[PDB]
Amino acid sequence: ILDKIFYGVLDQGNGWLYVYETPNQDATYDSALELVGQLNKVVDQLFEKASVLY
Amino acid sequence: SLVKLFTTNELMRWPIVQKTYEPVLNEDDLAFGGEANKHHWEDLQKRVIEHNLRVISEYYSRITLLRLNELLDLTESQTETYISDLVNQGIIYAKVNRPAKIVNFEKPKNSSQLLNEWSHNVDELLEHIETIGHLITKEEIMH
Amino acid sequence: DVSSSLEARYFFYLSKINAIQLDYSTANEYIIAAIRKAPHNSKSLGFLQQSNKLHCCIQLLMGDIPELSFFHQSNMQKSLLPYYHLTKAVKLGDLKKFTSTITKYKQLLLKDDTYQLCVRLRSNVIKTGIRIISLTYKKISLRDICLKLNLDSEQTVEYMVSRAIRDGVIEAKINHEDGFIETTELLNIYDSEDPQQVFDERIKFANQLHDEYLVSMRYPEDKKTQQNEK
Amino acid sequence: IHCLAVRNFKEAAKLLVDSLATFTSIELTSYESIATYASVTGLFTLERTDLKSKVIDSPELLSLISTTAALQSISSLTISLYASDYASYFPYLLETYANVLIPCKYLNRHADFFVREMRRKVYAQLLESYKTLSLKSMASAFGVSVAFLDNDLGKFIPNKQLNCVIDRVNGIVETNRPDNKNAQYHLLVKQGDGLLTKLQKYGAAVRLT
Amino acid sequence: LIETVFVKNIRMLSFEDISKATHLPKDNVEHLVMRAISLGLLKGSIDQVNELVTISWVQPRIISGDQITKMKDRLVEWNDQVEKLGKKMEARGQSIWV
Amino acid sequence: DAFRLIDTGALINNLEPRQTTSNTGLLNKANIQALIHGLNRHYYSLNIDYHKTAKETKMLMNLHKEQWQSGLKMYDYEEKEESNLAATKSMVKIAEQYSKRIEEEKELTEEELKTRYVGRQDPKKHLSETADETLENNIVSVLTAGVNSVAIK
Amino acid sequence: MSLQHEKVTIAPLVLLSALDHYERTQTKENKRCVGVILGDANSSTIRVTNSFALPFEEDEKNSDVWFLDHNYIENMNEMCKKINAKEKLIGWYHSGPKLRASDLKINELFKKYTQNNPLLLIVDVKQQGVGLPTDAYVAIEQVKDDGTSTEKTFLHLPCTIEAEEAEEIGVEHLLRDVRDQAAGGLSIRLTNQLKSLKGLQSKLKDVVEYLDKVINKELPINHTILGKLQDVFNLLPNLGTPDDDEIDVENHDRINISNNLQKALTVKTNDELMVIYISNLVRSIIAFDD
Repeated sequence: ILDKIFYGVLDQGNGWLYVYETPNQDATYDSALELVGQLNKVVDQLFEKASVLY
Repeated sequence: SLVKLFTTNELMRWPIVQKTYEPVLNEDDLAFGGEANKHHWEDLQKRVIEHNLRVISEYYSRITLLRLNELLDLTESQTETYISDLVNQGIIYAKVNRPAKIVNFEKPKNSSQLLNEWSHNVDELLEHIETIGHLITKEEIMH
Repeated sequence: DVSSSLEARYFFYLSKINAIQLDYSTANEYIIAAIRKAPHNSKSLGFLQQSNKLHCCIQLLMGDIPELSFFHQSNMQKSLLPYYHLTKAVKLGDLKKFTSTITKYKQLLLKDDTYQLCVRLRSNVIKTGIRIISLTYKKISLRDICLKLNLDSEQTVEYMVSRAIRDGVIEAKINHEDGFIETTELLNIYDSEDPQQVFDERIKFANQLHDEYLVSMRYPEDKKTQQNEK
Repeated sequence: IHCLAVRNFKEAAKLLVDSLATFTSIELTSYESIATYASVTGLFTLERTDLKSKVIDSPELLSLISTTAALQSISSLTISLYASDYASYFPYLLETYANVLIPCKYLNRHADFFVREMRRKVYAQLLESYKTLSLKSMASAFGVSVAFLDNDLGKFIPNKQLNCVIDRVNGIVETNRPDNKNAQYHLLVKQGDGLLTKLQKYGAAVRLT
Repeated sequence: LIETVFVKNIRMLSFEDISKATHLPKDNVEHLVMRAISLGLLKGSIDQVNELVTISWVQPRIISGDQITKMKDRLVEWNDQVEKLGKKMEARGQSIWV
Repeated sequence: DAFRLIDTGALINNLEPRQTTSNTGLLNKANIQALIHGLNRHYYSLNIDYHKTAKETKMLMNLHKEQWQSGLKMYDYEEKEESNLAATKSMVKIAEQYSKRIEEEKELTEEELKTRYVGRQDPKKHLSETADETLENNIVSVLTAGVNSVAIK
Repeated sequence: MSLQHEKVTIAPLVLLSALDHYERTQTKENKRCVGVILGDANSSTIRVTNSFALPFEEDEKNSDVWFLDHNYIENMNEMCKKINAKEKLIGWYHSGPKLRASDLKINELFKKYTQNNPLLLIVDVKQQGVGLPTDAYVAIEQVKDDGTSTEKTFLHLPCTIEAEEAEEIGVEHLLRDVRDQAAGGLSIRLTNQLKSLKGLQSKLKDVVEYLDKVINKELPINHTILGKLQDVFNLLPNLGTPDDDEIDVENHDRINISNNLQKALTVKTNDELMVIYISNLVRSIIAFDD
């Protein structure tokens, strides 16, 4: 399970084994993470241009 | 009538079938009679028990493991082993729960699949009403 | 037409009055406004110290607990020394640490007339202490809280939580026939409708910065193009 | 060794694995010291999957085998984490403090930091693969007692940096770590709150002057 | 069985509701549903563990004065949902219809 | 185009100016060199205008029925996810091209900056373009969605 | 005679050709112009390219008496091939305003010409409708399950367009409107949404009074409409399903991309804020010097 090579969780509160094949994550939503990162990149250099004005 | 049982999905259990074809086809050869071909009568009961599972997969999305034992006329131990073999062949997918509250026949749907169905349903309503609307006018004229 | 010093001052004043009225959420927004207008200079140094004193105080009043980094990145450490001892105290849950801080530095706090605001923090140790214990154990006996925070009977501790969840600080509820406290958080709010509400707000926040961009961009442009310099 | 002296161990880790492939014995401390530092940092940054592939795609580390007291202790500790048996982990956690962090010039500043961070990491991996644990089975797992464990946990869970809760009535450890899309949302909003903030200040500032 | 699902707004019946109406044991109530779908009179999926039958198809059947009115009502109700919304949207974004 | 031959005697007499009486100026050719050889020495062309009715304008315009089925139909979301996916990957690349330009941008003459520190193909404008064209795609998706929730429900 | 029929696609030329033909015969003022209609047929979608007028007289006291020049048509078809040798007879247009019960007798005569069941294409000459201002019908003879004999009756086929490269560009060439009934910008599609919502409202209302009229205006039980009405109810949405919950989780997703795309715009506009200010900074010096 640490390998994440089938999926599933090991349950010792009852002593069962859950096996899953369920959808997990979201690709479209994943790429949003980089896009905020890219917008945060651009403004650092914007603000170097804006300290020539103050 | 022998092939009809299996070319449709129907409610059947092995002792309705057993009763009918024993006095008939033990007097015929090949797949019956003998002491080696009643291990093939053994094999038929497995297939009937398997066929019940195929029907129940299609119709029931979830049924209780307990009820299911009644249908197949088997104990809870035996009912499980047969679900496995049918998943092994790759005809349906299922997941059994060992402490007996559900066995689920389905392979759970991807998120995108769910959403596809709900869009299709809406589109079809719009098509019908559209055509109906043009046909009301006709009905005033034909009356 | 106001200068940006005037605007810095205006927001800082609000934060004072609001904090006194037991608004800690509006006070927090405005004190950050006041600081970002102000320069970094030693010209502005004393304006910033009083502002930072109030800024730490608001966060302990909420249950938010300032950063340790914030004192270390500034060279404002020695001025802010009494709020640094309060920060560590509320976080850990230690009343004994807290009581030491307010006796050690009483005189300084009372000079800035922020001592009044500081005594309300004896409450937030206790309430922050119960939120840490509800995080750490899903279900937890009443007696175990009494040992940890150095409080009285379990009946007393029951009363603290009943009041504390009226604001929603603990976000648990008490079973008095089952004898534990069971918290209500088990996240997965992305399966609820909550993010919908959130994204809307950020979008409108962006729209507002667009508008301010429009009026301001052209008004000084307009003065120059009219003015003869040809 | 400079990243090692500061708290940037993501950078140090990349450098100190490269020092195995090429070392230079002019003006620079011993090959056994450079091997020890690589192990220390590798455990810090990398969890099982990444860590196992690092010391299996590192043949140079292996030829050196443990030939000094500092090197044992860290090298044995490596095995126990990525093998998913932390039975030996807890006694070895002491030994590595004793024989690596205190004697070294570049880890004595981090002596206390290291043991704080690592105590989280080892527990997390067990909690990841287990939807539920018993405090007793988990206590046996490390080689610790039940009550001792709760204390260490009671530090990590409020900063909410380990994501677990402990039923002390039932005795079980539930794991409320989201392994779904809720996790991705928890990343995103704190970045976007900051995005909003960064533009509010830079924009407002240029209009005024 | 086909009649009940059709006339209700909802497309699910408890098995307890089937038990009363066809006057059958709970064993045969489940079998009645199976048989109906095999016949292709109703389509859907069966929960034995929420004890629902959830329908997605009804086979077209007779029209009668009775049934004519039952479908009419459902359209008025759904007409109200459409009508009042379009007014919400008209009042909103008034400046932009170009 | 439509043409009309000019009489034999007239071309010789140079009654080309005669042909430019009763217009106010709308001349514009769509060809020369084959067109212009016949035009001087044989014929004088006429302009063509087009005539319609207001009924025809609707017929010409409607090549769809999706003007009362466009608030109850739309695309499936799998394609929208393809388009939105592609859009974000692109905006990251364009943001790098745009950061590179604004390393400077204080040296006189916009055009020279765009060559040297690549700002060619205007990545500034390019990023804006992708933001506008995807921002409109989503507003449609919503307008079909909300019409369905409230009309039906 | 083929029964091969599903749809009717209509050249824009037909609609317009029939509009003028009506007024140039001068059978108007509740007097019909009926002409032949030309195109491809023997395929599911009936493809209508062209139309011509036919000499026609309409007794207006009795629409069941008319004049049709049968000879002429044979003459005309020879000329249709010159134009295009895929034009053959496929029906006759009616000039609206809608279907009539005198149309079946006219349809009869048009069976000596067509290799497909004569089309009735109602070209509305007033331009009413919420789609294309055409209805299409075809006459089909079918038994009725109610207990009465075999009738010939007009079943509707949908109206649609498709067009040749030459025709489609000509359409735009003539036209000059930017069109609020097709897509375009954001505002243009906002007009389409409001209309579509109101289009459902207008049409659903029509079904309410049609069910009532069968039992309170004594229209007959028409099984063909009501079977489709029942399949609307089977495919109709529900509530409280995990299907309907997945919709909410997808609302979150797409709006977040829009949220970030909006925020992305704002970065860009704040740089133009800053560039103009660099333009302002230069203009200060020039002002001092003069």
